[PDB]
Amino acid sequence: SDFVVIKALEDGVNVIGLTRGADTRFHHSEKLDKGEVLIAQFTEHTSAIKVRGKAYIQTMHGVIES
Amino acid sequence: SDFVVIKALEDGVNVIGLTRGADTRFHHSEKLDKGEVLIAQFTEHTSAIKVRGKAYIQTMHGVIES
Amino acid sequence: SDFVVIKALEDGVNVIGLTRGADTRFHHSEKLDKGEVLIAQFTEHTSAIKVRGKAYIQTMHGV
Amino acid sequence: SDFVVIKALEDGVNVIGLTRGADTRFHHSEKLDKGEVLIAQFTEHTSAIKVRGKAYIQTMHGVIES
Amino acid sequence: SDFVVIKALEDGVNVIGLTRGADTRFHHSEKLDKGEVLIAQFTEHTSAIKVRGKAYIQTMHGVIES
Amino acid sequence: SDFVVIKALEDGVNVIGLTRGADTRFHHSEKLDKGEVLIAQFTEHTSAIKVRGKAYIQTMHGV
Amino acid sequence: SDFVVIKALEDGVNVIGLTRGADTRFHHSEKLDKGEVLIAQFTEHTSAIKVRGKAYIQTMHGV
Amino acid sequence: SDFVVIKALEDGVNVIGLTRGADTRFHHSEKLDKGEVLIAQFTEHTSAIKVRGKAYIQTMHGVIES
Amino acid sequence: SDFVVIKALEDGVNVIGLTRGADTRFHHSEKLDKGEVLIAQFTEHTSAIKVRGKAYIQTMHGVIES
Amino acid sequence: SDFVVIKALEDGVNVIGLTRGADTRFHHSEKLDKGEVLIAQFTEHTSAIKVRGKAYIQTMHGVIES
Amino acid sequence: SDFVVIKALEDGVNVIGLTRGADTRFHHSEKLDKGEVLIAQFTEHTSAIKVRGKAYIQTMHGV
Amino acid sequence: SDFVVIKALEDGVNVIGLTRGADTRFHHSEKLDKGEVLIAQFTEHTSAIKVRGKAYIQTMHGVIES
Ligand SMILES: N[C@@H](Cc1c[nH]c2ccccc12)C(=O)O
Ligand SMILES: N[C@@H](Cc1c[nH]c2ccccc12)C(=O)O
Ligand SMILES: N[C@@H](Cc1c[nH]c2ccccc12)C(=O)O
Ligand SMILES: N[C@@H](Cc1c[nH]c2ccccc12)C(=O)O
Ligand SMILES: N[C@@H](Cc1c[nH]c2ccccc12)C(=O)O
Ligand SMILES: N[C@@H](Cc1c[nH]c2ccccc12)C(=O)O
Ligand SMILES: N[C@@H](Cc1c[nH]c2ccccc12)C(=O)O
Ligand SMILES: N[C@@H](Cc1c[nH]c2ccccc12)C(=O)O
Ligand SMILES: N[C@@H](Cc1c[nH]c2ccccc12)C(=O)O
Ligand SMILES: N[C@@H](Cc1c[nH]c2ccccc12)C(=O)O
Ligand SMILES: N[C@@H](Cc1c[nH]c2ccccc12)C(=O)O
Ligand SMILES: N[C@@H](Cc1c[nH]c2ccccc12)C(=O)O
Repeated sequence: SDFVVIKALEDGVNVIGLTRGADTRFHHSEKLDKGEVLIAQFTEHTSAIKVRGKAYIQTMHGVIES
Repeated sequence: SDFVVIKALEDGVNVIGLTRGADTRFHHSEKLDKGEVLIAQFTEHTSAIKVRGKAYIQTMHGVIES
Repeated sequence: SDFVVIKALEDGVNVIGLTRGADTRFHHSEKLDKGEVLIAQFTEHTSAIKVRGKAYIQTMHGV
Repeated sequence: SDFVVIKALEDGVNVIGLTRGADTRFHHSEKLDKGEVLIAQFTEHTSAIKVRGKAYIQTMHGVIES
Repeated sequence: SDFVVIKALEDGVNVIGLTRGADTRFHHSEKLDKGEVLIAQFTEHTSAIKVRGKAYIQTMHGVIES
Repeated sequence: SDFVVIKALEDGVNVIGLTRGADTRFHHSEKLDKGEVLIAQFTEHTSAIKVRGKAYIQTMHGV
Repeated sequence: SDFVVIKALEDGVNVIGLTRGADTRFHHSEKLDKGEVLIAQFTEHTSAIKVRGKAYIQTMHGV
Repeated sequence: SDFVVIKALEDGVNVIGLTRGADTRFHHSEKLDKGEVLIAQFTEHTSAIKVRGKAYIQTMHGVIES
Repeated sequence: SDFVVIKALEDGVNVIGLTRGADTRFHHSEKLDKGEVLIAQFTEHTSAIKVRGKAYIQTMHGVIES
Repeated sequence: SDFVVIKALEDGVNVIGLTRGADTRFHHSEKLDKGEVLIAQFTEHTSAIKVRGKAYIQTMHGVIES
Repeated sequence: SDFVVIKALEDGVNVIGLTRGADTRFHHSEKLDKGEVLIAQFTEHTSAIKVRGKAYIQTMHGV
Repeated sequence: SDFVVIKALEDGVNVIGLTRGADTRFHHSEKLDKGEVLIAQFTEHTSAIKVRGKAYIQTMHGVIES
C-alpha cells in the first residue's frame, strides 16, 4: 500500500486528504510545524493528498524539496 | 494503485480528474498555487488526469517539468 | 493498469481514446494546449490511444 | 497487459488488428499520418497486429525503426 | 501472454500459426512484404509460430535476423 | 505490511498514530526518550503516523 | 508458457514434439528448411521437444 | 512476515511488544543482557516494537546502532 | 515449469525419465545422436532425469559440458 | 518462510523459541556447543528467537558475529 | 520450500531434524561421512535443522 | 519445484531420496557411473537428497564439487 513522507521545512505546513469516491472534498487537514514529519498512506478514504507550505516530500517516485 | 506527483511552479495550476467508464467528463479540478503539491492516485472514479499550468510532474515513467 | 504520459508541444494536440471490444471507433478525444499534460490509463473502455499533434510521450517502453 | 507503440515515419501507415480465435481476419485498420503515434494493446479481440509503411515500433522486446 | 515481433526483410515472407491441441496443422499464413511488421501473440489457438523468408525476429529470448 | 523506524535524538519524541477510516484523530502517542527506537507498522487501525521531536527516521523510501 | 526458438541452418531440420503424459512418443515433427524459424511453446500436449539437424536454438537458459 | 534483529550492546536492554488492534499497550518486555540477540517478528498480536537501551538493530530498511 | 536442455556430444547419448510418485523406475529413454538436442520439462509423470553419455547440459543452475 | 542461521562460537550457546500468540514464554531452548549450527524457521508456534552466548548469526538482513 | 546443503568434512556429521509443532524434539538424525552431501528441505514435519560435526553448509543467506 | 543437478565424477556414486513425512527412510538409490548426470526434483515423496561418492553438484545455492 502506497505512502507519502512529508517533512515540514517551515511552520504551518498543511497536509490535506481528499476523499475517495465520485465526490472530492477535503476530509482532514493535518498541521505540521517546522521539522515535524508525516508518513501517510493512500487508503479506502483518501485517494489524493495536497501539501501546502515549504516541505520535503518523498514517494516511491523520489524526492521534492521546497 | 498508480499515482502522480504534481508540484505547481506558478499560481493557478489545475489538476483535473477525468471520469472512468464509457463516458468521459471532468469531475474535479483541484487548484494549486506556486510550490503546492498534489499526490493523486488513479481510482475507481478517475482513469485520466490532466494538468494545466507550469508544473513539475513525476510518474512511474519519470519526470516531466515546465 | 498501464498508462501513457502525453505532454503537448503545440496547441490542439488530440489524445484519442479508441473503444475496447469487437468494434473500433473513437469514443473520446481530449484536446491539449501547448505545455498541458494528460496522464491516461488503459481501462475497460479504452484499449488503444492515438496522439495527433506534436507531443512528448512516455510509456513503460520509454519516451 | 501487453502493448505496442507505433509512430508513423511517413503518411499512410496502417496499423491492423487481427482477430483472436480460431479464425484470423483483419477487424480494423487505423491510419497514421507522419508523426502520429498509436499505443495499442493486445486484447480479447486482437491477438496480432500488422504494421504497413515506414514506422518506429516499440514493444517490451525493444525498438524497430523503418 | 508471450509474443513475437517479425519484420519482413524481403517480399513474400509468411508467418504461420500452428494449432494448439493434440493435433498440429497450419491454421493461418499471414504474408508480409518488405519492411512490414507483425506482432503476434501465442493464444488459445496458436501454440507455435513458423517464419519463412528473410526476417528480423525478436522474442523474449533475443533477436534472430536473416 | 509497511513499517517505519523511528530513533529519538532528543527526550520526549512523540510517535503519533492516526486512525484509519472516515475520521482522522490520534488514537495513540508513543513517547520515546533519547536513543530509544520504535519500529511501527501501518495496520488496520493506523493509516498515518506523525513524528513530533528530533528523530532519525527510516522508511521504504529512505531516511 | 515457456518456449524455444529454433532457426534451421540446413535443409530438413526436424522439430519433434513429444507427448505429455505417462507415455512418450512423437506426435508431430515440423520440418524446417534452411533459414526458417519455429517458435514453439510447451503446452498441454507437448512436454519435450527434440531437434534433429543443424540449428541455432534459444531458450530461457541461453543459446 | 517482517522481523527485526536486536543485539544488546549493554546489560538490561528491553525489547517491548505493543499490541495490535484499536488499543495500544505493552504486552511483553524481553530483557537482553550484553551480546544477547533477539530476532522478533511482527505478528497477529504485535504491530509495533520498542527498544530501550544501547542496541544494534537491523530491519529491512537497514541498520540503526547505539 | 522447469526444464533441461541436453545436447549430445557423441552418438548414443540416453536421456531417461524417472517416474514421479512413491515408486521410481525408468519410464522412457530417448536416444540422441551427436549434435541432436533435447529440451525436456519436469512433469506430472517425470520428477528426475538421468543422462548417460558425453553431453552438454543446461538448466536454470547453469551449464555442465562433458 | 523466514529463517535464522546460528553458529555457536563457544560452548553452551542457547537458542530459545518464544511462543506465538497473546502470551509470550520460552517453549524450548536448544543448546549448541562450539561450532554447531542451528538453522531455525519462524513458525506457527515460534514468533521470536533469543540467542545467548557468543554466536555467528545470519538472517535475510545480514550477519552479526559475536 | 527452503533448503540447506550440508557437505560433511569429517566422518559422522549428524544432520538433525527437529519437529514442527508445539513440541520440539529430534525425529531424525541423518549421518554423513566425509565428503557426503545432504540437501534437505524444511517441510511439514521439520522446522529446524541442527548440524553437529565439521561441515560446509549453504543456505539462501550464504555459506 | 526446486531441483538438484548431480554429475558423477567416479563410478558408483549413489543419489538417494529420503521420504517426505513424519517418517524418514531411503526410498530409492540411483547409481551413477562416471560422467553420468542426474537432475532430480524435490517432490511429494522426496524431501531430502543424499549424495555418496565423488560428485559435482549444483543447486540454487551454488556449486559443491569433490
Ligand atoms: N474523489 C476522487 C479523488 C481523486 C483521486 N485522483 C484524482 C485526480 C484528479 C482529481 C481528483 C482525484 C477519486 O477518488 O477519484
Ligand atoms: N472515460 C475514459 C477515460 C480515458 C482513459 N484513457 C483515455 C485515453 C483517451 C481518451 C479517454 C481516456 C475511460 O475510462 O476509458
Ligand atoms: N476495439 C479494438 C481496439 C484495438 C486495440 N488494439 C488494436 C490494434 C489494432 C487495431 C485495433 C486495436 C480491441 O479492443 O481489440
Ligand atoms: N486468430 C489467431 C491470430 C494469431 C495470433 N498469433 C498468430 C500467429 C500466427 C498466425 C495467426 C495468429 C489466434 O488468435 O490464434
Ligand atoms: N495498536 C496500534 C499499534 C501501532 C502500530 N503503529 C503505530 C504507530 C503509532 C501509534 C501506534 C501504532 C495498531 O495496531 O495500529
Ligand atoms: N483517517 C484517514 C487518515 C489518513 C491517511 N492518509 C492521510 C492523508 C491526509 C490526511 C489524512 C490521512 C484515512 O484513513 O484515510
Ligand atoms: N499442436 C502442438 C503444437 C506444438 C507446440 N510446440 C511444439 C513442438 C513440437 C511440435 C509441435 C508443437 C501443441 O499444442 O502441443
Ligand atoms: N511423456 C513424458 C515426456 C517427457 C518429458 N520430460 C522427459 C524427460 C525424459 C524422458 C521423457 C520426458 C512426460 O510427460 O513426462
Ligand atoms: N519417484 C521419485 C523420483 C525422485 C525425484 N527426486 C529424487 C531424488 C532421489 C531419488 C528419487 C527421486 C519421486 O517422485 O519422489
Ligand atoms: N507472543 C508474541 C511474541 C513476539 C513476537 N514479536 C515480539 C516483539 C516483542 C515482544 C514479543 C514478541 C507474539 O506472537 O506477538
Ligand atoms: N521425513 C523428513 C525428511 C527431512 C527433510 N529435511 C530434514 C532435515 C533433517 C532430518 C530429516 C529431514 C521430513 O519430511 O521432514
Ligand atoms: N517445534 C518448534 C521448532 C522450532 C523452530 N524454530 C525454532 C527456534 C527456536 C526454538 C525452537 C524452534 C516449532 O515448530 O516452532
